[PDB]
Amino acid sequence: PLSLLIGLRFSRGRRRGGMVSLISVISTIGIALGVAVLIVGLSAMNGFERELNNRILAVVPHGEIEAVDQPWTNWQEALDHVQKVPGIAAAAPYINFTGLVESGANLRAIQVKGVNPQQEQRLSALPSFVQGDAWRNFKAGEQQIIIGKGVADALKVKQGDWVSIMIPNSNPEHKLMQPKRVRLHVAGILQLSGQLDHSFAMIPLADAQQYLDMGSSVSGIALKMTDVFNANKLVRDAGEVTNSYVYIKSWIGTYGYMYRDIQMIRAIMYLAMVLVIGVACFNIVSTLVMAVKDKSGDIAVLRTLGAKDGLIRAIFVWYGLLAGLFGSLCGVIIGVVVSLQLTPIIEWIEKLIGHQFLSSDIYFIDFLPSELHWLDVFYVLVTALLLSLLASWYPARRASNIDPARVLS
Amino acid sequence: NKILLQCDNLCKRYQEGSVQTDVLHNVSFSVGEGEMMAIVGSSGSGKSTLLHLLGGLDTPTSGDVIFNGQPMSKLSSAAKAELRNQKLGFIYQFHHLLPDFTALENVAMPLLIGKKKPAEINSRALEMLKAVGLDHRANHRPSELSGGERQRVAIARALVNNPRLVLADEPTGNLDARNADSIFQLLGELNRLQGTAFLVVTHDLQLAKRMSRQLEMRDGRLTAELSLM
Amino acid sequence: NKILLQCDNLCKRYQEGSVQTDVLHNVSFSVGEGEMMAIVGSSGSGKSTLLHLLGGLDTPTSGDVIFNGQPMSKLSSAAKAELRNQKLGFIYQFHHLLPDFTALENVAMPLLIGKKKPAEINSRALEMLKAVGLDHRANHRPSELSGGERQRVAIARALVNNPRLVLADEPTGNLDARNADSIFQLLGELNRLQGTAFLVVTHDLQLAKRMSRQLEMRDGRLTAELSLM
Amino acid sequence: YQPVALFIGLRYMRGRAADRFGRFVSWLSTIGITLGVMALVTVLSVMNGFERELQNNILGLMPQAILSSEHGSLNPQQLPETAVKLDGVNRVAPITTGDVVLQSARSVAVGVMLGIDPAQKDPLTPYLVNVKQTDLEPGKYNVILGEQLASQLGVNRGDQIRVMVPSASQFTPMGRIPSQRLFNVIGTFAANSEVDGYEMLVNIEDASRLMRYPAGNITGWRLWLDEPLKVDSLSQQKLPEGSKWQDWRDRKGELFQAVRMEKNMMGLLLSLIVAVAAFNIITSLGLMVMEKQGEVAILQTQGLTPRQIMMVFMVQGASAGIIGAILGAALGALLASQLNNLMPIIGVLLDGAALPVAIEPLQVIVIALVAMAIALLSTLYPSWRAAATQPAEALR
Repeated sequence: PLSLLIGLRFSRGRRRGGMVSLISVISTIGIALGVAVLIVGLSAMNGFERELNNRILAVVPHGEIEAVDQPWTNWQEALDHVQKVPGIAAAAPYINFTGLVESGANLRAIQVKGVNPQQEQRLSALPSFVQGDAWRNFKAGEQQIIIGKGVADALKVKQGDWVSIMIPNSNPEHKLMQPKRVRLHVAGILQLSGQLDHSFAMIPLADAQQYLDMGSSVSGIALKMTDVFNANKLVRDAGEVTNSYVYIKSWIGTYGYMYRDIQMIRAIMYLAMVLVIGVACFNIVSTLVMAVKDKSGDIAVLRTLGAKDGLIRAIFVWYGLLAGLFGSLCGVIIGVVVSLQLTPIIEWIEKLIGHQFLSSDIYFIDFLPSELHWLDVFYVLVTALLLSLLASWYPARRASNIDPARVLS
Repeated sequence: NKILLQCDNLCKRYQEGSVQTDVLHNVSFSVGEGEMMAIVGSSGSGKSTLLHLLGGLDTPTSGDVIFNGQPMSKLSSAAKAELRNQKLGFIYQFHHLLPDFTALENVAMPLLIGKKKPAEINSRALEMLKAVGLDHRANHRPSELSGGERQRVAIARALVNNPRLVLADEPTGNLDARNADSIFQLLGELNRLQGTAFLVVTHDLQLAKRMSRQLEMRDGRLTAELSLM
Repeated sequence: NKILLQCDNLCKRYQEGSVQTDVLHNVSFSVGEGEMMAIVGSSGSGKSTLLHLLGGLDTPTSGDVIFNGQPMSKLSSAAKAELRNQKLGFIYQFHHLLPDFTALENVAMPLLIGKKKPAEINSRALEMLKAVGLDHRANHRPSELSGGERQRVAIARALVNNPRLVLADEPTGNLDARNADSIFQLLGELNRLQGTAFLVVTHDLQLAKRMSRQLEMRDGRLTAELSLM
Repeated sequence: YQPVALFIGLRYMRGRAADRFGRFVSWLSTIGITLGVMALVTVLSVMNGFERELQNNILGLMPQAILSSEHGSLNPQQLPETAVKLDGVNRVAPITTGDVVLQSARSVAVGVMLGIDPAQKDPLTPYLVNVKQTDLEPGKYNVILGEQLASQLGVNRGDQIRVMVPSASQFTPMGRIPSQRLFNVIGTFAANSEVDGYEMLVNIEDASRLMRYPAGNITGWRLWLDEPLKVDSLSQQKLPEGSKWQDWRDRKGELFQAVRMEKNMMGLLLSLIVAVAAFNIITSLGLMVMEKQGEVAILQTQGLTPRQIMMVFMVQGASAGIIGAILGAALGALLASQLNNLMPIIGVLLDGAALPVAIEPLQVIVIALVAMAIALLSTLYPSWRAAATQPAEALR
């Protein structure tokens, strides 16, 4: 094998047991704490990224184009020009109401979305997130609406109940005052996130055009890309293809803060844990100084056999690297143990300590998710090894430059 | 007939100011290959300092250890390393063993630094082990053995590489005579056959008389040089 | 006669059963003030641990060392501290200096431990330096010092606050003879004026015989008990 | 002389000028604690500045406290403002507040209505554009809407909006009728905050008449605080009889709670650094004891009590902790309040305003004492272990 096995013997050369093994376990505890908490943080952020990917950006319209002047006479023409634009996965029309839903003497003003079911199935995974209902049998000519669960429970309404819907329906004539109050029947409950479910109510598009007494037109067109991170330029190009009356709205303006906050949280944890490993590698430096001061005689003997001025340095750098290696593994074991049983751990802490962590419609999700990426684990372990090596580098050079004859005589 | 290494006028002072004493002056050796020279002297009479100097451990203030006209001082410390590893074998009178290695590693360690592949170095170590005679306890801890056995293990690990110069600073002070005569005969065949030169420094007068031609190194001065003919 | 110090059935074992050696067992002493008891013997013959037991540093398994009526067992740690601070002065085998502290503060250290104002303690340190004779080397670094000087400075430290009992376990290992005569003259001066008792351990019988009273302990038992008067 | 432990303790941590390396080795602990406390103070300062911005943008424009009557509205005669004085409160003003629904021609929204007397200034009046504050006289139903709210409804000056309250509905043979009234926009309010979305201002008299209150009543007293972050403590204050206390945590509490939670989460996530530094301290002594055992026994042969040697090592540990904490606090304070200057010359992540920085000395003091205590507990154990060791076993 390698001639540096001598170092392992110095690693196995532990004498005066007691109060000298304590420093070893202290160093190991420091390394393990830093690495394990780093891994927990990185896995939690990756889980947050996954849940933002699935729960939210798969139910919201990735692009919006709205007519500024009038509902489109040629909405079909614009959409069937735009569906062949490259970098676009799908397009669909939609009409945007806002009105008063009233039930059980409770009133709420909410915005309403009217879409065509067979097209919105392609446009989004939203019907897949409905708890249970006729997500496919939802059709026109039935006076049916679907309400998010938050609005349903804050309105004291349930499945198979009747609600009244008031819409302004402004006209140039005198009928603009005293908004029209139609009746409707709720059919399903949505459960998307902490914020998205308190504002969405969906209606059939044909019944939408019927209840408004408007023509065969929609209030906007929704777009789904194949790649979302560059949706702004793509939607700008897509709106350029059709008439100039459109205005484009990209989700990125509304939601890129989530991505950039996740990235900055990852950066903050990475830097802070680099500092933690730096302090622990100072500990490693102290340990190596003790080792040199205690094995000066043995390294002198190694020198009198004709060793080179770097061999001793190699011995001690391998010594330090092994000492760091032990703690790094002793921490990554816990790091891998957690992040797969992490959610029960956090709910256990939540029941033990009567304090809610992320609920109450402030964070987009309720629980704490997780997903393990092995490349991140590899990067972290390499970082720990590099910091340990950088720490161990100086004591080795100092040990190399001691002459045994200088101190013996 | 000395050609390999020649010592001349070695001078050294190893104190601070005021008490600064030039302990050594005009120390010169005539050590020829194939000839058996012994250094004689008393304990604490200024013999260990130059003896350690002869290994190139510190730089002499004055005087030279010359190799075929090539001076050690001008060439780098790595050169000293291979000189200490492959051409010269130097023994401290302390044991200076490694408690962590077994006998095999303790004797093959210089060969390990000799960066040769395992088979021939292991065979070489086993050959030295049979010559020494301690094959019985090969792989246990050297720490729990007797004194003389540890000293002869040190001697063995010092003589594995067959170096040109073998300086042994009292190899038998803590050793009994039953092993002393055996190692003396062993080094006898090594000297007559392989031809390595021995500079054995010893205190007790009777064992000092056992060598052919004898120097007397007293108080930093070479006074007596007794020769049979 | 003896009032200050009384030893009663000194027994000590610091290991487990069977292998337990009775280095001390039912050992009693007659330690008199003003006289010079000296113990002689070889290394590892119970010369060190025995006399460290006299300082109250350890707890004997059986028997006790009583000073003016206080047994060590019922005696508190603070009372032992004051006892070893103001009545007993001990010298280790080595110098045991403080490399962080210069010579003046190193020798004055017990006086500051004595919690008195600087003027008299500095005056005492200077007069101790006069008695030692190193007026030139007062503040230089112990690292840049030789051995005999640092050991005699340790002795001075042990004698600054005027112990009644000056305990010395081989105090002159690194110290030569032409300084030994002067330092023992200093000890005799303190003996004739202050009257403090010195318990000197040594290996050479020449210096040990010139002590007034001598016990001899071989293999852990006191064989010889001879006093001049 | 000064207590003996101090002299030795101070002298060991210095000295050894032959190499100039051991000093760095012994001061590694101070360096680590310094970096830890520096990171703590700078990050807490940045988060405190952000929270200060939020409280001046969210809470700064809404009633920070509201004192109302037990039943029904409040009568100003019963509880005059000069009789309503409390701790921490710097200003009291009559107010009525409510949640209403706003109907324009094209869309509908929900809003928060503030009925006030026009003669009194509000913290949003400096942001009011094209609007005389005194113009909100009663009987004309003058209403000022927020910029975002007006944009979403799409109306401007001279347009009417229907304001309705369903909570104050009255039963009649034609069902439950919610209160309604037409209102005339007199301008726009532009405060560039979340409050601009849902806050709308009306005259106090029309507002009182709107909630079906008897004439002359007002909903309550709005109270301003010098430091609202302690409203909970202010909730424990004795209140005048017959009143009830309400505060901002009714609407925007959770968010602020969340912010506080996030803070202390980071409050631990960086705190771990100093904990790791504490570990180093023990190892440092684990060096020094084995590097000074052969000497401490001599001090034992002197009058040094074991309770004194424990002190002589603990004081060295505490000196390292003190110097590290003070130096780190000084460097953090220097880095704070100035990071706005250093940041632009290198890459800046945030767009627009560079960075708010608010430093509260209370936080710095608390973390300094925490560092002190952690250093003391860390240095405790090896000192006791050294003290309990008898001299003979140290020697042999």
